[PDB]
Amino acid sequence: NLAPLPPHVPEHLVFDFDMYNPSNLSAGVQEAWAVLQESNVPDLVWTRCNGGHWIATRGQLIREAYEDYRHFSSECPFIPREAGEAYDFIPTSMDPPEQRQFRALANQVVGMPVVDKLENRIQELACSLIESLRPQGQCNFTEDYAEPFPIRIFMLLAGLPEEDIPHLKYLTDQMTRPDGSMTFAEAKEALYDYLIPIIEQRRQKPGTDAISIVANGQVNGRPITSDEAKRMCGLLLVGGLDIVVNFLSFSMEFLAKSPEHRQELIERPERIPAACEELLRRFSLVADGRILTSDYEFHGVQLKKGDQILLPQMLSGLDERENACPMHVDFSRQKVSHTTFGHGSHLCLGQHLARREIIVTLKEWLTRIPDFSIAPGAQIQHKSGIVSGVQALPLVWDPATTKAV
Ligand code: HEM
Ligand SMILES: CC1(C)[C@@H]2CC[C@@]1(C)C(=O)C2
Repeated sequence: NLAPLPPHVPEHLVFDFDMYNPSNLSAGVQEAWAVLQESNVPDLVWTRCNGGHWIATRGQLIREAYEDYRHFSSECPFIPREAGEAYDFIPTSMDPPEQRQFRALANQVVGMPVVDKLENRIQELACSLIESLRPQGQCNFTEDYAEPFPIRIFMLLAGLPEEDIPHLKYLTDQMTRPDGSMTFAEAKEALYDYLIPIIEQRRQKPGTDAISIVANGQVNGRPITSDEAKRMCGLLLVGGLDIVVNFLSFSMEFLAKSPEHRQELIERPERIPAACEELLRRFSLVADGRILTSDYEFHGVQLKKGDQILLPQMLSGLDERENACPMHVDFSRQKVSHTTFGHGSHLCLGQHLARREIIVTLKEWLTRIPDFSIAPGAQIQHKSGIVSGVQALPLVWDPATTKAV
């Protein structure tokens, strides 16, 4: 389904890439997206898919546009437009300066200090989950660990019942990887319907959970409104329940496939933090965009007000000009360049939490289960969207080779 080419788009800049169902998805989602970095593809293209929009394919352009909120606004960050228009999450839907006050509050609930106090619990959860799988000699990593681990830590942070996980997991998936089961606006509304009563209570009888902190916070020297709290909590939920889960699967899929890379970390664990950075670069999984606030000539290309441009955070680190042999995983890369956590004023506020969750997983897993592989005959399926993911990851190992720690 391709939309009619607009009057201002030169035919030679057209490249019909569908971010929700790329071509060589069989080669892996990152590989599927990297086709935009081929020699026969211009730096900036227009795709007639998903309503029609631009795509910046180079790290230089992606970074540039993310710094220029004057022309590239985040008020409409999702494609298709219907989604971007319904998008009202705080603080992402706001451009500076207004966005700044909310970023501070959000940092109070997911910032480093909060993660720090949670360290022992994150560790215990990783160790507990892994140890219970170890004897089995097999597991579907996505649902046996990738999902329960990060999701349980966040439900803990936000003080929400584990009984609500299934519902929230479903809603957040609808927002990042539309199943067609419901529109973004519809999934967002359901999410807000769930959140409103909770924010009301937390405001009356406030606990110590992140929702209670956001709900009774102060911004710009005045109290945050119920509406603002709701819009901020919704983003925190989507960010905390959907991203790390999928990133862990991409990483484990690779490690299950590369024994040499597993050994490297098993022998030199001090190299894990560095390994984390390289994996975050190689298996970057986010891609959203901005909307043109006015007609603008970007690198010789005429952009029109209202035009939407996809600025894939995932593509920057895969760009050959940013990192040599971008597709090769090298834990000793001295210069790991990437925009996996964003760029500009909207830099990810949950970086510390994500890194710790990834680092703790790698360390505790390779400690008890150093040797494992993908169940033979398994075909790992990837999914593309605002946040790309892995359907399932059937793993196997010989229990005689594991160590109870
Ligand atoms: C590996 C996991 C993660 C990745 C790759 C990631 C990536 C991103 C990216 C690329 C953005 C920028 C979006 C834009 O500029 O339009 C972002 C924003 C944000 N992320 Fe993360 N994120 C991750 C995990 C999390 C987690 C764990 C949370 C915590 C709940 C979170 C909370 C946020 C928030 C609140 C923002 C908004 C910041 C702002 O608009 O000023 N993220 N993230
Ligand atoms: C693009 C994102 C990854 C970022 C955090 C969650 C997300 C889906 C948003 O709506 C902002």
